[PDB]
Amino acid sequence: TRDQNGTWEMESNENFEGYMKALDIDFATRKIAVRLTQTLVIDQDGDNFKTKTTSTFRNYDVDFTVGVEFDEYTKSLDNRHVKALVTWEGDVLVCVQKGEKENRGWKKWIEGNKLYLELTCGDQVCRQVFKKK
Ligand SMILES: *C/C=C(C)/C=C/C=C(C)/C=C/C1=C(C)CCCC1(C)C
Repeated sequence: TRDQNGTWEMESNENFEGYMKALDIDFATRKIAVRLTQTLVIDQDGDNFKTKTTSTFRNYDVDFTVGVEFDEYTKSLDNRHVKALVTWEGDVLVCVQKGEKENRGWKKWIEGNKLYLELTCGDQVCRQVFKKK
C-alpha cells in the first residue's frame, strides 16, 4: 500500500544518535531527543502530504507534494538549505534532500500494521518503526 495515512506512534528508534551527529545536531539536543517518544501524524490526500512529528519536546511540521521539488530550510534541526524531492519507488516513499550533506533523505514504506522510516545522512542510517494509535 501507498496509503500512509494515520496517527503513528513510535515503537522503536535505532541509531537516532548516529544520524543526528551526521547532521551536526548539538550534543544536548541529541541527548534529549534520543529519549523521546515520537508521534507522527500523516494526512495524505492523493499526492499531497501534510506531516506533523510531535514529542513532549520539539515538533517538526513538513508538508509536500509527491513529485514536486521543494526548497527546505531545516530550521531547529540543522539549519541548512536543501532541495527536497519525494517520490514513489513501488510502495516505498523516498525523499532525497540535495545539499551539503551526502546521502540525505529517508525511505518510507509499509509492512503489515507498521510504518517503517529509514533516515539517512552521510554514512549513517537510523531505523524507526511506528504502529497506528
Ligand atoms: C516522513 C517523515 C519525516 C521525514 C519526519 C522527519 C522528522 C524529522 C527529520 C525530525 C527530527 C527531529 C530531530 C532530529 C531532533 C528533535 C526534533 C525532531 C524530532 C523533529
